[PDB]
Amino acid sequence: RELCTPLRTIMTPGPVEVDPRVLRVMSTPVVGQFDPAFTGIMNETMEMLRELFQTKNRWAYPIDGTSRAGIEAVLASVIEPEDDVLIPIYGRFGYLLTEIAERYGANVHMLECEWGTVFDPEDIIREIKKVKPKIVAMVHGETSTGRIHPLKAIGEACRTEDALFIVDAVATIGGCEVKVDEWKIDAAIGGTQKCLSVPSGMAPITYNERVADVIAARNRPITSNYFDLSQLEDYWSERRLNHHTEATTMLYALREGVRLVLEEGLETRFERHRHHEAALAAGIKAMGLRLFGDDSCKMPVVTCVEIPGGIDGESVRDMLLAQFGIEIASSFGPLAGKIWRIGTMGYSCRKENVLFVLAGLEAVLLRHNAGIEAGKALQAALDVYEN
Amino acid sequence: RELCTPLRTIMTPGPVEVDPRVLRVMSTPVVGQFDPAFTGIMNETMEMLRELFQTKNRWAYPIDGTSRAGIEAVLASVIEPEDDVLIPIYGRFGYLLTEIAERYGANVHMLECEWGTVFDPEDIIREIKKVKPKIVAMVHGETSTGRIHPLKAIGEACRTEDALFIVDAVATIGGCEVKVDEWKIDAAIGGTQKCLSVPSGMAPITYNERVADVIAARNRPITSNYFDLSQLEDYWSERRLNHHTEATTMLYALREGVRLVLEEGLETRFERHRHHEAALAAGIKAMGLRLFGDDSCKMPVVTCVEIPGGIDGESVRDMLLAQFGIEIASSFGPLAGKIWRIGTMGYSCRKENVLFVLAGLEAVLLRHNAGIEAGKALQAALDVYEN
Ligand SMILES: *Cc1c(COP(=O)(O)O)cnc(C)c1O
Ligand SMILES: *Cc1c(COP(=O)(O)O)cnc(C)c1O
Repeated sequence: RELCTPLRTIMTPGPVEVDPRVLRVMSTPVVGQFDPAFTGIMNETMEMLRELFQTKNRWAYPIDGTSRAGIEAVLASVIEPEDDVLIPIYGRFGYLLTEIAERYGANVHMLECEWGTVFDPEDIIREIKKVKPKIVAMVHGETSTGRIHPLKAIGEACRTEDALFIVDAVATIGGCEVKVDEWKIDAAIGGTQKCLSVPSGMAPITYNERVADVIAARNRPITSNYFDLSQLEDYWSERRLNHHTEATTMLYALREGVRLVLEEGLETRFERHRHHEAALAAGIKAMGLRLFGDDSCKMPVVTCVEIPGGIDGESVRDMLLAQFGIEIASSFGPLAGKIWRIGTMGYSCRKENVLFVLAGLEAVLLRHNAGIEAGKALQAALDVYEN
Repeated sequence: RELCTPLRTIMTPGPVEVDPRVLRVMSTPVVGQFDPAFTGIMNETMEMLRELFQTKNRWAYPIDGTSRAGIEAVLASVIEPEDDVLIPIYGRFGYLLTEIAERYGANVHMLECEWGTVFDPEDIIREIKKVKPKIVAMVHGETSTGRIHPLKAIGEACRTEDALFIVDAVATIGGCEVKVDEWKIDAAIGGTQKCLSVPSGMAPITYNERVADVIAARNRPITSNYFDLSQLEDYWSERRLNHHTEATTMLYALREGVRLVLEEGLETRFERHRHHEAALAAGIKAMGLRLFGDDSCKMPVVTCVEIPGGIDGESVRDMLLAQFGIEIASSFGPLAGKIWRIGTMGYSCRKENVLFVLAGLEAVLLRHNAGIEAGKALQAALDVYEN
């Protein structure tokens, strides 16, 4: 009755596999929040998060919940009843931002486009100019539709218009370029279990003086005590204000998981994600499958494969897991039954996984009488791995 | 540049040392939230939490957050602006409950007594009858003061007056008796890094149909999306609502930590916490030191030792740490400089740690001069272990 779990090959958009070097560190005996060993770990983790987010911000630190708690914590700390919040939505995660904003009493201005595509930044900028929102909140990369949004012009427009540009980089941080200072992002929130390959359940964040200034003004309480950044900043600085018992093991794992990213090198790691995305694409293509969505804003780290006429996609996903231990994602909501989503993130983004997922998917589709030519998919991925 | 950390002897009231069986399991490769392997771990964890809390409640499951995010999610889900909430406060964590409740728009009625004592339940029950609150929120064991509060008479009055009795059992669960059905507790929240000896960063909760019907009536939604128990209940049952990525590794750890408590036996485990408490106590006494606080309501898992006049309590704590790797807690706020708090919780509650903490504290107190005698401390703890 000790735990017994299968070894999966995980090719969803998250949570993804964790590097063995992060796994092994989690068996390390704990130290307390106020132990000098712990404060040294905290401090180094903040420095690594500044390089990771490509920022000089004084404020780069983790919060103890999932990705969404991190997003909630930022938005809660900068929204007051009736502030205008502009939110451009092109996928499922844009609606989470609106749910959060509205819950904290914001007047929410939304824009929407066709799932599968992205906005012209110009349409967002014009709306910024028109409404003069306090906050523009946006998803960098929507795993629901597989698109990644250009953010630089939008950031520069928030800064000229004196808006705070708040970004959910949960699915992109550690996998796709995210440049907080260059794109004039005012606060960014990441997550651990996607491209960083750290166990789910912590949310690294960063924000600049413009965001901190607004937080310091809070005059009326931030509604969530646990998500109060004015007390979280006292935690993550010399005061060591006893706000909550930071998560010991999870901090050890984040520390290691970010060290590994920086060892790889950011640009090298980005280019490495694109390389495996290319091998996957060529296999899927040779297999006779089509990709969903606008190919010019394709998120590098998620691939959206169209489910063919007359095949049950749930049945394919379930056989893949039950027979091969291979996990990919369906869609629930507007794209339900239209696509599978194959993630290539973090430790899961490697040659052995890309090859196993194509072999797996080919075998399961031939079993469901998909019209494929057997053997083409793997040859096309191996061609990219050799070349 | 890999993590390197000292091995501490942790004798604070949290976070404490983790059983090695829980540690080794955190190196297991992750599976996803929607993988049957993970739903199987979910379901067994919920059964075990029913036993841990001594309840039949359908609702017993962790939320991803420190203990006080657990507390916040329960209070958020049950409080609408202007609800009356009675909070009897006898230590520091009583004020966190009032903070959270006020922030959610409650009209808070507080009672406050002297730190180091508890209420006569008849005074509380009289305020219940008078205020007729929707909710009574209370701490079971205040580690800040070392007092544990009787709960049964209070829960019985809450049930007859049709108030919800919501209990912070964070410091007591798995260490001291908690009987949620018997004491007519409507909602209880635990934490992991205390008597459970699970890495901090999750909060096991339980609640009954009285609590669940108020959550279902939510008309005005709960302000926190992440702490929305109404969505968290669809997460932790048949429909598998995608509310958040459960924290994979922290769930492994909770599962194993609760399994170990249940293998020990709740009553055996509570008696084992008493045994070590008694040995620590005879050691502290024979050392010529005094305990703070009302002996009739002493929390079994914390022991508050009076700092003798002319001894810098911080200097003593720092030296124990720096030389012996032994960690004890100071107090901040009203008890600052009056007491050290020595925790005997979970895996830290063991004869080796009890012996080492007395040996270390004896040598340090002698170094600070130190009107104590000898090997009296150890012989007296050894006498109790021998009997
Ligand atoms: C220590 C403690 C807490 C703290 O919980 P965190 O995991 O630090 O959020 C809350 N309530 C009580 C009684 C405590 O002793
Ligand atoms: C997965 C995801 C989130 C939130 O993730 P959780 O860790 O499950 O709370 C937010 N934004 C994007 C784009 C995501 O993919």
